[PDB]
Amino acid sequence: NSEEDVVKMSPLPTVENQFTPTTAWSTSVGSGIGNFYSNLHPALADNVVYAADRAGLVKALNADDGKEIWSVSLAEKDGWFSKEPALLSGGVTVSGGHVYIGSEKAQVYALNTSDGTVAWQTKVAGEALSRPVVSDGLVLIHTSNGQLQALNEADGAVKWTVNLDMPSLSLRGESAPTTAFGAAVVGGDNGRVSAVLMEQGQMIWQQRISQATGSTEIDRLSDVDTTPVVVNGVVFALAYNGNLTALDLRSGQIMWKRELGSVNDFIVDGNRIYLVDQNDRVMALTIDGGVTLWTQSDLLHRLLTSPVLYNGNLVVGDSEGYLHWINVEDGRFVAQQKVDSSGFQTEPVAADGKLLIQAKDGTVYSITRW
Amino acid sequence: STLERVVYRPDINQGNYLTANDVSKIRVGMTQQQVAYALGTPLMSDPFGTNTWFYVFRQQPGHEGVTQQTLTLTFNSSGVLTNIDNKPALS
Amino acid sequence: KEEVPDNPPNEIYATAQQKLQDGNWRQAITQLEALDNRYPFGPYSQQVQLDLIYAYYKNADLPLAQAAIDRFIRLNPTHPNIDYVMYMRGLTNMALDDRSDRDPQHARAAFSDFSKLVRGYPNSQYTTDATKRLVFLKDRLAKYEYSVAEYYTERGAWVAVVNRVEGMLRDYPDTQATRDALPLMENAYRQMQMNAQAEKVAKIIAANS
Amino acid sequence: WNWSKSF
Amino acid sequence: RYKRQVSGDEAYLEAAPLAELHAPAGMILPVTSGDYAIPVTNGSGAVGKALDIRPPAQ
Amino acid sequence: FVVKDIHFEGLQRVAVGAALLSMPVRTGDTVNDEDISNTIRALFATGNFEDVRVLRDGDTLLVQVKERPTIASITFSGNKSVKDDMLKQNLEASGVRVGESLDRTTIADIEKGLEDFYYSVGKYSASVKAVVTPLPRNRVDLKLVFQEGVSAEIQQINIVGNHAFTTDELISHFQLRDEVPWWNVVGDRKYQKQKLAGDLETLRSYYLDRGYARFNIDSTQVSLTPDKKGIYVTVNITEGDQYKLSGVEVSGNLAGHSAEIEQLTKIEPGELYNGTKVTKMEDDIKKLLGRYGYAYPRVQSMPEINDADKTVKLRVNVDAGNRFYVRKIRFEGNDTSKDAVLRREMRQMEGAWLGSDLVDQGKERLNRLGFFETVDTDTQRVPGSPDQVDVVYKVKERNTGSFNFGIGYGTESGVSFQAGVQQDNWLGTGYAVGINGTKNDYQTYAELSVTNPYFTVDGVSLGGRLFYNDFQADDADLSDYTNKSYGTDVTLGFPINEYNSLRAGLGYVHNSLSNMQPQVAMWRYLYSMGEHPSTSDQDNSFKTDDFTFNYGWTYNKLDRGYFPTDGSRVNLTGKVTIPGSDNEYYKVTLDTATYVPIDDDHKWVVLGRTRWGYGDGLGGKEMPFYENFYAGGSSTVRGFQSNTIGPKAVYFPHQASNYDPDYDYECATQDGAKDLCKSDDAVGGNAMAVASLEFITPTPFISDKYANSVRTSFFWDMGTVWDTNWDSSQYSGYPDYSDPSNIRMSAGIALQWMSPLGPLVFSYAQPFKKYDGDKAEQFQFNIGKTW
Amino acid sequence: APQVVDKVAAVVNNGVVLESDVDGLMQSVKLNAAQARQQLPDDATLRHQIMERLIMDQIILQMGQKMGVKISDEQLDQAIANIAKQNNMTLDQMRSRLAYDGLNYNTYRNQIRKEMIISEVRNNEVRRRITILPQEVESLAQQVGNQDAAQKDRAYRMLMNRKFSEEAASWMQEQRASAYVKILSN
Ligand SMILES: [Mg+2]
Repeated sequence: NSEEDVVKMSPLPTVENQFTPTTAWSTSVGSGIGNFYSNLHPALADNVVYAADRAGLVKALNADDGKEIWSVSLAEKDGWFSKEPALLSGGVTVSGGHVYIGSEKAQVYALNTSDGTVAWQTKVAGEALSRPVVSDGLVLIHTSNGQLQALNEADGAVKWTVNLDMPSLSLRGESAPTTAFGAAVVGGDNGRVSAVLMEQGQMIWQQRISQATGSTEIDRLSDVDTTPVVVNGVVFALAYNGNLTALDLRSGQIMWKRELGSVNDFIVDGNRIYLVDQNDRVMALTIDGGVTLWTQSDLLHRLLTSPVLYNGNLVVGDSEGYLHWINVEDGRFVAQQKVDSSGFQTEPVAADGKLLIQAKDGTVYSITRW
Repeated sequence: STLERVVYRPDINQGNYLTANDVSKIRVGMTQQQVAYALGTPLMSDPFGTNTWFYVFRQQPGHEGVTQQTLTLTFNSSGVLTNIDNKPALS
Repeated sequence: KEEVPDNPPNEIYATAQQKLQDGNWRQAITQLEALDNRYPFGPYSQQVQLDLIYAYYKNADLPLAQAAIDRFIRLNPTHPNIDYVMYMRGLTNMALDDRSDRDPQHARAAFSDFSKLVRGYPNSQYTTDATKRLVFLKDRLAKYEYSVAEYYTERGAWVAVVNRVEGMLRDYPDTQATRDALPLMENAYRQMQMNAQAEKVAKIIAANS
Repeated sequence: WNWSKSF
Repeated sequence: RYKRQVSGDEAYLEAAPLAELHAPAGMILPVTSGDYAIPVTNGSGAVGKALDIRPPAQ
Repeated sequence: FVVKDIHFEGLQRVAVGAALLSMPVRTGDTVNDEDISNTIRALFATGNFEDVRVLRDGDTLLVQVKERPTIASITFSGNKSVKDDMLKQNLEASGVRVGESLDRTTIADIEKGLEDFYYSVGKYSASVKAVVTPLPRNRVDLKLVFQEGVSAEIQQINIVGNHAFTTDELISHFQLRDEVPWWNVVGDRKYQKQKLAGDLETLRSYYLDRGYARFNIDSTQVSLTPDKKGIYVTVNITEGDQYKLSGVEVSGNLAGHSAEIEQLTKIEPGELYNGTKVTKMEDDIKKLLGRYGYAYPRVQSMPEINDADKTVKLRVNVDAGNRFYVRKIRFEGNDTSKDAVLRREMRQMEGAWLGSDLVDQGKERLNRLGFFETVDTDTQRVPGSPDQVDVVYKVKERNTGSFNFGIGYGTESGVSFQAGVQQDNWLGTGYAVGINGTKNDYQTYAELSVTNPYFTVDGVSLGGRLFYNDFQADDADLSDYTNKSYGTDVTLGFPINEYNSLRAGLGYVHNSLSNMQPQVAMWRYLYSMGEHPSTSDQDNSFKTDDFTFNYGWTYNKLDRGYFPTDGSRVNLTGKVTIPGSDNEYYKVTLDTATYVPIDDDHKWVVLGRTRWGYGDGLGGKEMPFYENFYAGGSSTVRGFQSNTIGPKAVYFPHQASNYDPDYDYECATQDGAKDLCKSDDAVGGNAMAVASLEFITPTPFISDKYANSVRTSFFWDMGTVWDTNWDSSQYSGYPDYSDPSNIRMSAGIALQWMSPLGPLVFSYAQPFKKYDGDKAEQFQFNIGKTW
Repeated sequence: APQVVDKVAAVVNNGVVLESDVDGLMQSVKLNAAQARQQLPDDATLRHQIMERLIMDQIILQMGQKMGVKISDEQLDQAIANIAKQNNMTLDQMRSRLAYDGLNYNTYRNQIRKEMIISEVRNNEVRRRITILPQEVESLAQQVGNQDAAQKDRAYRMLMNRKFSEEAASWMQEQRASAYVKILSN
């Protein structure tokens, strides 16, 4: 009955901590996200943290001590015997006194930061698996049907919809569009990066960054489930099994390409691109031409999470629950910590000098160092 | 024996299906091709020299009994019908 | 696991022949298979293939014997010893047939192969046994048809019985099975109240017995 | 429980 | 397996001869179609364990 | 360049003459570089050369060639979940097999084919590599190294756009599963495209059966996690409003049977649209047309939907077709089973007009036989005949013998052991021989059975059975007595109505009673038989030989064999000793079970079970005490100890076998006994009447995803057993056991589902109406004793 | 001693590239490089580049043959006549080639015929993968205008040309990987 894995998971590296990591506080959310693959991650805005679980529970916690401000449940009960989970799967996004959350029931909620009452709720084409990006008085949603929709903020009514082709087999998760100069750049599950006007949805241009396709499927997956990054009129995209590419913001010309894919987001700081390969191989490419600077292959197949640049050191979790601090100058580990036994799957959050991360069991942690 | 009927036998069917309208669509002088077109290819013939087509319509539903219609067509050396013998029921 | 040392092909062939004489088929099969794999196109190719066919047949490995027979026929359409290959094909089909009520397709295949052999090589030394096996297979097929006719007589389908007995009288007109089936056709004709046909079959029966 | 093996 | 272990062996079985039927006067038996016909092959070969089915030395 | 000789070097298998024919060039002709190139290209196109180096000497045209190496052996490594023989057959079917030439171009093709097979299986990380090892004499061996990963399992099945039915309820009927509780068997969590199509069609039917005529599935998505260890399935649907059925219209060449079809297309104006009912109507029309000779009566329905009033008008098109007659029915592949065994299952008669329904029924009966792994049909046409066909059945025979073992536990029989070897097809004859044996706390049983399923062509079956049975009463909660009996029994079976089945037979049974505790009922029976034992010792003995005529009748109408929701089952069994036997008595039994659903979904059901029994002697004798009726337990009256309802023993004073203080003894002389005495040991009675009314409801707390696999019910059981021969006048002080008015009642809740250990049934009952001596047992369970 | 005349330089699926063919292409490039030696001064890399050139041509030719694309001689007659503005095409060209490579007349036409098959198939598949959105040419033409009906036409041609090159390059890479190639040179 035993069935070994194709590639052995890498062992836990041994590292001497230059600085001792700590845990400022930790609050528990009901059941977290479980073993399901979801984008649900915490959010931070004005010294308060908003988190949610897959069941439907949503909490607003103080960012200094973890005290709960308000808590609401989005699961409808048909009395005192029935309870249907909401199946929240869209990363919590807070902007302008609203809290936008996606749902696997093709529902999008918009709670109030003050008391948590649902400001409005809307029905979308399909499962809302992407982070509800907010910009220019719109809430872009990338459903699992390949449909990109733009809801209103105050009203919540769908304004326009753009249909993106979907392959027979894809990877769970949808790319979150990035907006710049009144144009939303999104990645499709078919391996193409698309740019659409934010006024009507007209497709400015569409470029394909997938490398190739084999005879069989599965090995020809090219889902661009990352979030494209735009800096100085250049768009960076990273397709699964595909090529990291830099595309001209206006025309979509492929300025340069490199053969390495992933689904975890990447950072663009200064003249360096920090990304986590699909094999859990942290790399630091150069902006000009993608020339590699250093590599860290000591965490192979540990199922890392999206990196976050905190205090000049990248931070990545893993399924085992260890949080690894790795330097950016050379890539050597600077510290390692054990936080939660459930494990880390969703991206960390770093802002306002606070590093937040949520485990599979819903325990939201705030990390510091002394 | 009164026990053969009471038992649960399946429907027993044999021979061609005669609808009482095709049998009225035949006349003396028609050829084998015309007869086959009207009634169909018979399940039985006379292999002992003479050419003769036996259209038997036998059916025996469960605990019902046996009913048979025998339509015998006698042709000639040139495949032309010469005689028709119809037996509405079997004695 | 019945390993075969890397000896010269002449020695391996001599060992295979000696073990064939003793009557032990497994060891001969192993030796000949080793010699075939190691020297697929050596001088001992056709001889080894014929020996393999013989050993597979006598070892009850009928599927492999059949496969080897078809392969040899395909690759040597005009081999001088092809009547022997056809005879072995007939023997293999008869063995597969191996009970007259069971599937007769193997019996039909054996009959076809033996008919081909006898019609192609009347002077072959495997022709008299081929005719004997042909007679036996004809009787077997007629017996199968007679068994089906008996079953339909029991069931009560009087048209199937007459049709099948007519088919026997057409295909196997000179068999004890047909002789024993004639009364079934007479009974079916009488049951369906065709007295003329019943009398004809009665005359046929009387004129013979 | 009931095991049944075909021979 | 065991059933064909005998057929693989030499199992000479000889059945009854084949005799043609007689057609009564005034009628003719059905045609034969020659589908299963046994031709007459002269010569006196060997049958039933008297036949050497060993492959020839060629 | 003129050529005077053409020579070849390196040839191994290809004949020189054949290759010379292949070459466009021939000896004795001018030749140029273009001709050399064409010859090389043709030689390579032959497909048996790896490299060609056509050369020209001073006078001779020398050719050096390298033929494709011959495969010497095939080896596999890592095919843990795929058998080596399976890989070998797949490869030969693809084309690569031992003895052929190894095409160095198809390595990638073979690897990708194997990887595609693994992906179809479900292992999406599987990697396959081929290693080629050269060997002397232009021989090569290929080794296939496999890197099978971990199979991917469904993590969630989601339905988007459903507002009338919960996603869990919809998934409840799906073949694909995302939750597999360890305490229940519902299936595995693997993914297959056939399963996906099947459950999508199941969802479509589920929605169409409720009147959602405009139901539509927009699209479905299958997704994998980045690690490729999980599968997510999403289904998008657009359920419309419910529609009514305005009417049915039939058009086409009905062949003069219009009057009979309008009766098959009658509906109540204002009925909810139902695809299942539409299909049933189409099948009924097809059955009628087939009954009237036609072989392929095509029928189509094209509903017209009017959204203004939400009404559906069915447009049925009927085409009778033509009549085809079956000339022969052939069975191929029945190497073991004889022809008659397969042929007697046929509903289609040879030499009669064809019927597709009849052919399908015959195929289904052949499948039900269980002797064949596969059954296929092929209606081949007869050359030179436009209306005659031959039906051919291809059957792949399967092994029928089976060793068997079983273990179960319960409150009544304790640990139960079963073991037997069966042969359902004896030498391909249809006979079913076998020997079986069971043992529990109070009984060990062993029988040898031989049955002929078709004693008559109609379907009558002749049985046969030799059995040996040992019964220990004290272990069964009865008065102490041992009964070791053996005998034989032959029975017939007459199917009469496709649901009813009579059966009559004879039998001989020899009973040897010993170790009997003296008591009033037993001694009454013994005196009735003329025996004159003594009420002082437990070492009595008694032997009898009886010939009985056993008859019975079984009516079965249950829709399902497991968790039935509708129908009724009635069984009547009898017995009577024919003259010449020591005993003279008759015994009758009657078991009933009726299910009456009270909802469309058949989730709420009412179950009514009754059991009756009576028996007595004929020639002034009594029914044997070992043939009595026992009530109480988890099968007759839940909440009571097994075999506790009914009369209680009344022992006479008697010295025990081996007296030893500290052990309870029943009313012995060594403990100060000088008169008869009442006890609490059941003895059973010759008359019995048990009834039960059980209400079945859905499980309230179990998840609706698999709540249909567990049955919950609240029951109210009644029962009573009495001895008709008890002489109340003589034993005035003791309770009158001949009064049937003593009704025992109980109520409670029962649970029942299937577990890997076997069937499970739990019950807690509180008997609220019991009489003196009855021993109560609230909690009762039975794990796997049904095997 | 025996002198090698021709051989198989590499195997492409069921086809082959002959050592004669590589020599033929070697003349074509050097004759082209004779005009400007700076075009291809390399020798070993040029040999490798030519080897890849023929290999891909064989892949394309086999793909074209599979579909069934065929060209008649009448198209060849029109195809050859291309520089007739200042030459007597099919009259002076036939005679002139006799002094360079026209040992057999069919060789030149036979060679060019293949080049037409690969071009036809290459265009058909490469353009099939191309997709053009109107918003691109509208804005592309606006940029050029900064530097009506006729202007947006130019945007399409440049845009179509730009997409064709990208798709063509990708298709070459994909086809090369997906095919079987083996270099012997032994
Ligand atoms: Mg995706």
